[PDB]
Amino acid sequence: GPEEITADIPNVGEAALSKLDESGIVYIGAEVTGGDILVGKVTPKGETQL
Amino acid sequence: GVLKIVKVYLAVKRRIQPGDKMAGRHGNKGVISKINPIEDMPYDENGTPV
Amino acid sequence: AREAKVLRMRFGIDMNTDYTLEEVGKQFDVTRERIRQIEAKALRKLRHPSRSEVLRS
Amino acid sequence: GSVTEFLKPRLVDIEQVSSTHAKVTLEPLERGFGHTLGNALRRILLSSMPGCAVTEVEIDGVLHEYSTKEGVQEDILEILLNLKGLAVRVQGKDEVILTLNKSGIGPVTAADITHDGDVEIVKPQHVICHLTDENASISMRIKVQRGRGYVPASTRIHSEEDERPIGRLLVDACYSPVERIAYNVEAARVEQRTDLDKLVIEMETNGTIDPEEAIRRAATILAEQLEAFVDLRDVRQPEVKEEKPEFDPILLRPVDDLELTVRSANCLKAEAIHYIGDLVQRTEVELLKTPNLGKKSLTEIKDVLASRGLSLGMRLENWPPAS
Amino acid sequence: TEFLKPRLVDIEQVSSTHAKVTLEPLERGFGHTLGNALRRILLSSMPGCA
Repeated sequence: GPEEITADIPNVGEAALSKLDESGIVYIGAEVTGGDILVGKVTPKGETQL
Repeated sequence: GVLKIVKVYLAVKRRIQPGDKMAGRHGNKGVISKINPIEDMPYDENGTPV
Repeated sequence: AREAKVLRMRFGIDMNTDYTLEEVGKQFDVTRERIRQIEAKALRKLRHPSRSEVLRS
Repeated sequence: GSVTEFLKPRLVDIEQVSSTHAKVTLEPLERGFGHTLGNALRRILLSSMPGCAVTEVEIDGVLHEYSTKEGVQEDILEILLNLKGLAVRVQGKDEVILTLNKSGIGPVTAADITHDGDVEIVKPQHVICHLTDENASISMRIKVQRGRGYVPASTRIHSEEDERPIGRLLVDACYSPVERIAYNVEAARVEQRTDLDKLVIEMETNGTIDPEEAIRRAATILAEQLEAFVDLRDVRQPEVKEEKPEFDPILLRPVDDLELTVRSANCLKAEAIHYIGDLVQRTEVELLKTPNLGKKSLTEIKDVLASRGLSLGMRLENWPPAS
Repeated sequence: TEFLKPRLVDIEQVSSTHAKVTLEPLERGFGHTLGNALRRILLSSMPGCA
C-alpha cells in the first residue's frame, strides 16, 4: 500500500496536535526540539503475527 | 520515486560552545576551552576586562 | 490455576497452538460464557501493576 | 570574648558623574582590607547583581523571529536585539507588560512605549524601530522580569507556558546592571592616623540601579555567604529515597493527559478533579450529578480511561502517599 | 530570587595543625572570592604572638 502523510499517527499523545496542524505538518513559526515531529507520515504493513 | 514530499526548513542559532575551532588571520588556530565568567579575567586600571 | 491456564491457553502463550472458548470450555466442563467470564476477570486483575503498563508504549 | 583591634568602613562621597557612571569611595579603611574587599565586591557586583531584562515579546503579524514587516526598515531579529538593551526599572513587581503602539513615518524609541506608572525608563531615546511609510503601524506587548545572571531562552526549552502561542518570541536576558567594575586602593588622607587607605571603586552601570542599594546588596551577599563560615557542623544529606511504588505511576498524572473534550475538561476542573487518581475512583453515580455532563461527556471519559488500560470508579484507599 | 547556601560540608584533620575543608554548594566565583578573602585574612589579619 501507499504511505500517507497524516496526523492520525498511532501511539501519539497531545504532543502531536501541539506542534502539528489538522493535517500533520508543524505550523510555520513553531519552536521544536530534539524528538518532536515535523511531518506526520504512516507506512502500511499488516501481518506481523504478533 | 512516488507521491508527495515535504521539506521543512528549520533554523537554529548556536553559541560558542566549548570546543569550536576558532582562528585568527595569521595561521592563528585555536580551540575554546571552558567559558569563564567576566568576574575572574585579567583587567587593568579601569573596569575593562579582556 | 483456573485463571492462569485460562489466560495462557486462550491467547496461546507458552504452549504454541492457542485454543478457543470451546476447546477450553470442554476441558473445564463449563462451556463458553463461563470461561469468558474468568478470562475477563484476569484482565480485571491487571489494572494496577505497572510492569506490563510501561512495557506497552 | 575579648580580643583584636580592627576598624570599620563607611561610605563617603558617592560622586554621580552621570546616570550610568558612578564612584563609591570607602575611606575608613586599613591597608590589607582595602585591597581584599576590592575583589570580593568587584566580583559580586560584576555578577551577583539584580536588575531587569526583557524575556518575551509578542508582535502582531509576526510568528517567528526571522520574519519582517512592511514599513519596517529593520528586520524582526534586529528589533529583538534592540529590546535587549532596554534600561528598565520596575517599582515593586516581578513581571510587567509594557505595550508599544506607534504609527507613521519616523523612528520608534522607548518613548512610544505606554508610559506605565510603575516602569521607570532610563533612556526613552533608545532605538527599537524605524517605520518608513506613513501607512505603517506596529504594536508589541513587551515583557520585563526581575532576576540575576544571564540565563537565555536556550535555558528554558519548554519549562514555561505549556501552550505558549506562535507569536511569542523568546529573547535572551542580560540581567546584571553592572557593565564594568574597577577600583584603586590609594593612600587616604584620613585626618587621624597615618597608615590607612581609601578603597575607591570606579563604577559603570546602566542607570537602572543606584550605587546605594548596589554596594549594600553586594556586601550583603558576602555577609550571608560568610554566614556559613562561622560554625562547621558538616551537615550531611539523609538521601535514601524510597524505591517502591505502591501504585501505578500513571495515577500521578493530571487529567489533561486524558486528551478529552473541553466541556469534559472544564467539568473535571470544576468538580475538583485534578489528577486521574480521583477520576479513576469516581463512580458514574457521581458523574451524572455533575453540572453540564451528559451522555456524550460520560462516554468520552470511559473511552479515554479504558483505552489507557484503566477503568472508571475503581477503589484504592491509598491516596496519596507519602512524602 | 536571591541565592543558595552551602550544605554539604566536610572537614578532615590530617593532624592538629594540617587540615582540609571542602564546601560544595557555591555559585560562580564565590569559591574563589571567599578563597582570596579568607586567604588574605589568614596570612596577615590574624592575631597571634611571635
